[PDB]
This record gives sequence, C-alpha cells and structure tokens, in this order.
Amino acid sequence: MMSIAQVRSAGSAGNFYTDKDNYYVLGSMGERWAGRGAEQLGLQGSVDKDVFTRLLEGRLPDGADLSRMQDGSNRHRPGYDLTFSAPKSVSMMAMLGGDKRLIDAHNQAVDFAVRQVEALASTRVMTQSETVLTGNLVMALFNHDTSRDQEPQLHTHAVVANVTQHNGEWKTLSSDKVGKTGFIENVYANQIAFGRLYREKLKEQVEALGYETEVVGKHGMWEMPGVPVEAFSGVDPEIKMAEWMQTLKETGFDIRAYRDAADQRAD
Ligand SMILES: [Mg+2]
Repeated sequence: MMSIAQVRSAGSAGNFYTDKDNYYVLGSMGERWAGRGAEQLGLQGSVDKDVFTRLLEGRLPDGADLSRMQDGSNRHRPGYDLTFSAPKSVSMMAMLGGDKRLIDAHNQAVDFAVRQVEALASTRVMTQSETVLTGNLVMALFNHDTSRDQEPQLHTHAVVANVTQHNGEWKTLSSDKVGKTGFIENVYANQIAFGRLYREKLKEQVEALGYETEVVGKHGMWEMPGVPVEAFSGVDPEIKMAEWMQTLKETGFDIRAYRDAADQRAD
C-alpha cells in the first residue's frame, strides 16, 4: 500500500529518514536518489544528509534557492512522503527469514511505482493560474523496517521534494485545491492504484522466486500462504529484534524449508 503525508520540517525530517534506529533490523537504509529531476541536478546513488536537508529547505546544489525566510521561519513547504509498505509475509521473510532478494524485489517494485508518480509532476504557472505537466521530480528513497506497533514492516519512504524544473527554472510543485489539478491532488486520487501498482510489481517478482501468494484483502492485498503473519499482528533496536526472532521461533514455522520449497519450485 502507499501512504501519503506532508513532510514536517527540513531538519527533523533529515533526522527521521536517516535515523539508524529506523533501519536497525535491515542494517541498511539503502537510500538513493531518484527522479528525472535528480539526474538533472547530478544527484545519484547514496543520499548525503546535508544535501537532502538543504533540498527540503528549497536550496538546490544547482544554486537555485526557493526558501522564503519570514522571521526565522522558512515558508517553503519541504515536500511529500509517499510510503510504500510491503505485505507482512514478505517483511518477515526478508528481515527475519534471510531471503534478501525480497528486499531487492521491494525496491524494484517501489522504483517502478515512483516512475508513474513522477509523470504527474506539475507546476502552477498563472498566465488565472493553471497546472502544466512537468514530468520530473527530485526524490530520496529510504528503507525502514518497523511499523508504528513495533512489528516487522519493510517500507520505503519516497520523499518528494517540493521542487520541479519548468522551462529551465526550478519551481514548487502544483497545488490546486478547487479543481484538484495539482500534483498532490492527482496523487491522492490515484493512491489506491499506485499502491496497487507497487503490490502487483512486487508480486510478479516474488512469484518468479518460486513463492506463492494469496489474496487476503481488497484491491489485491496479498500474503505468502503459510507464513505466521498472526504472530506479528495484534526503545532498544537490539532488544526489539531479539523479540521478533523469539516470537517467530515459537510459531514453529520452519523458514528455511519454506525457502527451499520456493527454490525447488522456481526457475
Ligand atoms: Mg518509518
């Protein structure tokens, strides 16, 4: 699924997305830049925290600056956070099960969905304003491993900076409340579909690995049959991790055998 929320403020955002405690189980954040806007800025690969933070403030390495300081406060909205969450069975198998290929499958599915989101990129150019498609965004993807309930959950925070290049200049992303022609409005209207696109893309890959899937909800929500999702549904990263492993062992589920059955059943 894909959750949508506005990024709070430049600083705390920087700290949240790169906070080690959010990806302790994964061991890595696996962050990377994405979006045609990023390639145009020369931003590729790993994300430097200072550059990411300044970007959320509206300051580009390009030299362009969209910050609007009003008595110590920046009124430039940082951007949006689109979170793609993998199904519980995948998260368990990836993080507690050892199958790292599923993390990679999760990334590729997220990468795929984010491209379709980028196509909605637009800016407001009042000639009466109007929205004009831009087709480029600057994004930073960060992987986290825990849900709000402290259960295993592989999810990627797709942070979309509030900037976009139009006719050479960097402008803020479109916002149209009334006609709902703005970028964010178009994202909301397709929230389900995008989360759907990500899930479908992830499903194809997991099935190519030899894994089975089963629809457990609406809009195609699915889980890998047989995985004890139940056990994980209902302060110190190291202790939390030890607990997850402990409650899993107590489910009696033989993870490795599950993996081998997928292998001897793939190709
Ligand atoms: Mg998180």
